[PDB]
Amino acid sequence: RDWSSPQQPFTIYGNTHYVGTGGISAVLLSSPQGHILVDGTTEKGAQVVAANIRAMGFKLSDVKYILSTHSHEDHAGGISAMQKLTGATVLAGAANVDTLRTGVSPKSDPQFGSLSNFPGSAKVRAVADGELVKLGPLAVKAHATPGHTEGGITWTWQSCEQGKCKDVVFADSLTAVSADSYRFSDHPEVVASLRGSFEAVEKLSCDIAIAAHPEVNDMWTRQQRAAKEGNSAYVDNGACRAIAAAGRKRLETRLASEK
Ligand SMILES: C[C@@H](O)[C@@H](C(=O)O)[C@H]1C[C@H](SCCNC=N)C(C(=O)O)=N1
Ligand code: NA
Ligand code: NA
Ligand code: NA
Ligand code: NA
Ligand code: NA
Ligand code: NA
Ligand code: NA
Ligand code: NA
Ligand code: NA
Ligand code: NA
Ligand code: NA
Ligand code: NA
Ligand code: NA
Ligand code: NA
Ligand code: NA
Ligand SMILES: [Zn+2]
Ligand SMILES: [Zn+2]
Repeated sequence: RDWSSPQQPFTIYGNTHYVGTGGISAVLLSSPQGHILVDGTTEKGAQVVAANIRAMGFKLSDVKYILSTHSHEDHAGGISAMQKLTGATVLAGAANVDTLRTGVSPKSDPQFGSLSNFPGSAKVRAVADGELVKLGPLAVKAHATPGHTEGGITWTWQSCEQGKCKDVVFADSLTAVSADSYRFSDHPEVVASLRGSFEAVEKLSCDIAIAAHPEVNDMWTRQQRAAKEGNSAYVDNGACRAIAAAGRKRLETRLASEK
């Protein structure tokens, strides 16, 4: 389950399909009027994601938007390639637009000094907190969830099967990780941003959570459960609370370690 590994795609609920790699989530939200892709995975992973979209019966040329959680190689490295293959517009939080364009994270990033660059994308545009992305019948909401990066966005929508609907959340990373030379205790904006983000995420309507790193909400255990239980195995309306709690615990452990 490396970041760039093949992974047979699968439908999670309704028109929400997992098209990511073995290690990094990417989601296609489909419609007859075109599709939205969330994240690109790695540069090498773009070829996996593209093949997976086609394996689900969809055309790349019908992907109209690519939504970015945040601008690190593991989630965004494949966006540039996907953008070329699709012609889509890339949407991101304001403070991550320049990073997506260039593929270089800035000095404000806690991991600056330790990150690998990734390919810059074309057609990158900003969205604001609370903003709706509409495409035909699709409606995806942006929630600012800064901390891991300044422009991190968590994306939400509803998917339905014969009128039975669920609230789906593609949860951005909420993790306090850094270069060796970085002290969170010296950077109050980052700490405040992380804390605000745990609070936002634990309040979301959240039947089905798909974490950027899929194991964060036990995707693979859930998929194994689903073989017998069906797609209810993906449903757990405490998942966003649990992702937020794990974020909080990581930060609190880190601040304690810094004293
Ligand atoms: C560039 C880094 O951000 C990347 C790396 O290993 O290089 C990893 C580290 C953390 S934590 C990874 C697993 N998730 C834990 N909650 C992470 C993320 O939370 O998105 N990505
Ligand atoms: Na694959
Ligand atoms: Na591009
Ligand atoms: Na476009
Ligand atoms: Na973003
Ligand atoms: Na950034
Ligand atoms: Na960044
Ligand atoms: Na651009
Ligand atoms: Na971080
Ligand atoms: Na994470
Ligand atoms: Na520091
Ligand atoms: Na520093
Ligand atoms: Na798992
Ligand atoms: Na079921
Ligand atoms: Na269930
Ligand atoms: Na369940
Ligand atoms: Zn990251
Ligand atoms: Zn990551």
